[PDB]
Amino acid sequence: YSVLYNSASFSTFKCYGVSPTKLNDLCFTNVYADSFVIRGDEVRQIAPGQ
Amino acid sequence: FERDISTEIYQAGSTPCNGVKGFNCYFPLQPYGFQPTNGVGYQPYRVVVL
Repeated sequence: YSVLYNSASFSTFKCYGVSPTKLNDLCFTNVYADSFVIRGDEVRQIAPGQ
Repeated sequence: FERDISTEIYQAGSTPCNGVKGFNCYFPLQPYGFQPTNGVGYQPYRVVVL
């Protein structure tokens, strides 16, 4: 995740519960990567309090 | 009992340069959790440590 965070793009990186730099040191199970396309108004549309 | 108020730039490792976006410039954060007369953690509890 060091290459993903320190990328050429990916301008939005809303990382919670762990820092972007700590994540690339942790180990997990059943990690899920979801993907979808939305319109430009994406800002704060993914928050848990959204 | 140490205090740090230098207000520098949190180089995120993204690049060894001076800037704001992608640099996490400004150690404190302006969005103080005041949520006036509502929510939880609306800045109650003035603290004195003896």
